Amino acid sequence: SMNPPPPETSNPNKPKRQTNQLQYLLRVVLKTLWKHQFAWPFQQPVDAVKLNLPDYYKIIKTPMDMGTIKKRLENNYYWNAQECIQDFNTMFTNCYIYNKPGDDIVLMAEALEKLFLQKINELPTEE
Ligand SMILES: COc1ccc(S(=O)(=O)N2CCCCC2)cc1NC(=O)c1[nH]c(C)c2c1CCCCC2=O
Repeated sequence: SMNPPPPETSNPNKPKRQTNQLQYLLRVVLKTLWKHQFAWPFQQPVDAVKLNLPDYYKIIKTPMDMGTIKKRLENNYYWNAQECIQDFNTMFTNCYIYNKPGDDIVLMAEALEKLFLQKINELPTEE
């Protein structure tokens, strides 16, 4: 019935780098989704205690949210752009696992995912 700890946003043992693709993911992809009309349900981990959703973390074992992704990018947690893209896709996948067609949260996820795909399809080349 408790929330899990949020996903780690730094691993002090991992090497760190900046790349044009990671810059794109933070400054173009995440930033565009973050200011979207439908961003607010996805800006932080699902708080299953405050929202009284005790089955959420019984169903969702790989939680992910844009707040975690944003912190991961700002902390240089990701070495490969693919790692971050996987996290965005996990976030959307979780929403479709837990919810149903026609749900408000699903219509919001679909709109955000459409925008995510438009931006990720312009990911710059590997410098
Ligand atoms: C009724 O839902 C809410 C009511 C109020 C607020 S809040 O922004 O006022 N605030 C959030 C931070 C803590 C204080 C309250 C947010 C929500 N929900 C969500 O954020 C959310 N986000 C997701 C991904 C999902 C959900 C819930 C629907 C099913 C599971 C799911 O998939």
